[PDB]
Amino acid sequence: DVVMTQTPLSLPVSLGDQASISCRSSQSLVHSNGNTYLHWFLQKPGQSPKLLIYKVSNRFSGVPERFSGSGSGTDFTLKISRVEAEDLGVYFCSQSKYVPYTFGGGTKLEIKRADAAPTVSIFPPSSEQLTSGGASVVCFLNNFYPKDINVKWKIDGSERQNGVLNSWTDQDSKDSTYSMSSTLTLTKDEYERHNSYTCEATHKTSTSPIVKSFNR
Amino acid sequence: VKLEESGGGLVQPGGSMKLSCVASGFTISNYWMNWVRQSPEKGLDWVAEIRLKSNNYVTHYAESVKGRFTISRDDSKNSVYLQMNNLRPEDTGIYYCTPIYSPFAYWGQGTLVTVSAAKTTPPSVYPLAPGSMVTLGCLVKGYFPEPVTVTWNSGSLSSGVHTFPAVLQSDLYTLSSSVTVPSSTWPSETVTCNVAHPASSTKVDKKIVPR
Ligand SMILES: CCCCC/C=C\C\C=C/C=C/C=C/[C@@H](SC[C@H](NC(=O)CC[C@H](N)C(=O)O)C(=O)NCC(=O)O)[C@@H](O)CCCC(=O)O
Repeated sequence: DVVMTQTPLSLPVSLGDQASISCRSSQSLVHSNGNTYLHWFLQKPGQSPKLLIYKVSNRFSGVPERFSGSGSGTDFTLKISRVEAEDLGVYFCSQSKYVPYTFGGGTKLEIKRADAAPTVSIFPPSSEQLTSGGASVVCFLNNFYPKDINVKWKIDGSERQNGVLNSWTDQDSKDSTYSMSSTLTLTKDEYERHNSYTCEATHKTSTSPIVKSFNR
Repeated sequence: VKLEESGGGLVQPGGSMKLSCVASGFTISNYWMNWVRQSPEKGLDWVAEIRLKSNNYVTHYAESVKGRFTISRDDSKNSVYLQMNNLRPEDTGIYYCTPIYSPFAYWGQGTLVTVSAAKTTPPSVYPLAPGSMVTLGCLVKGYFPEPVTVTWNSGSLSSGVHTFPAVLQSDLYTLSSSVTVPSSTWPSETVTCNVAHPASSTKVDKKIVPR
């Protein structure tokens, strides 16, 4: 099978700047007929992949001129000029000269924006969950930038690592921020063995972590 | 102009499932039709192709699905199909159909195929109320399979909402959603999260009340 390799794996780019994505194929994608069967797809978060450029450089319908493709043989480049917020997502190269058709692993375009501190909210288990025997403590960490963040759960001053389920969003198309949900799930018994619950967020926007807590 | 996939769902390993892909606003009879699947672990994975009546309906398959999957077309119904037999857990993923070398080379919204022995389980829906802006939430726990749909005030409340990607630990999914509104909005006005889990025929409304 033809291997498709993309670099870089992720690409932060400021609004209005140009982005360049590289795709390398293990075999030449030039057919006997003269066409080069290399294509670029974009998959925005929550969406299906969409065709951007077919046969190296041809824009598919509805694709603006700020998107352009180039290259030959086994080396190709997608250039996004004047990057817009709405251009975030994962860019895939693909070949259709040989069966099986194969895809690159994707390159994620991240839009640089001003740093933003996470808005942090913590929630005790609902009465309803408690009745059923479960006890989840939920912490939302919303609209932050850059994406890297670290969340620590503390119970009575002690860090708990087990029972934690975290979910991270993709970058938001509208404001270029990120959000995160952290749930510490205990049983009703374990939760009632303790009173003090703390969600602790480490992010570049603050030298000391953001701390949200409650006492049971 | 659109492509619409259907036929997916939860199916036990060794099982069988038939996907449909129906086109609107154009005729598929003129274009090579492809199935492609997506998973977090493998990314985009080409599955099968069927060419034209004029190509003698020649087909091609990925090696991983040969002998098990069958791609077919019915131009008279403007549709392509994927019959899948002896399904494996690794066949799990979102399945798309697309015309290639075509003005109408769109992928549609896809159909989710879940191949697992795990049983269908309804979600528990728990309201998240606080102990200038106020953040409220809804915890949707212990369901299977995907998907669920979560909205707030039947979708009227869209700004300031974060619905997080479902997380699968073992055989149960957990999802949460948060909504942030001005302190003057709640609890003076109603804020209710609506959760739908078609697979278990579940619809739940949780009004967020103080305390
Ligand atoms: C499932 C995974 C598969 C991976 C991807 C596979 C295939 C590529 C996918 C889609 C191709 C879509 C092509 C659409 C062509 S119509 C099809 C196009 N025909 C042409 O003549 C190409 C255009 C010409 N080379 C040019 O750009 O000047 C073509 O590709 N012909 C076949 C050939 O040249 O060999 C036009 O309708 C574009 C419309 C442009 C517009 O409206 O502005």
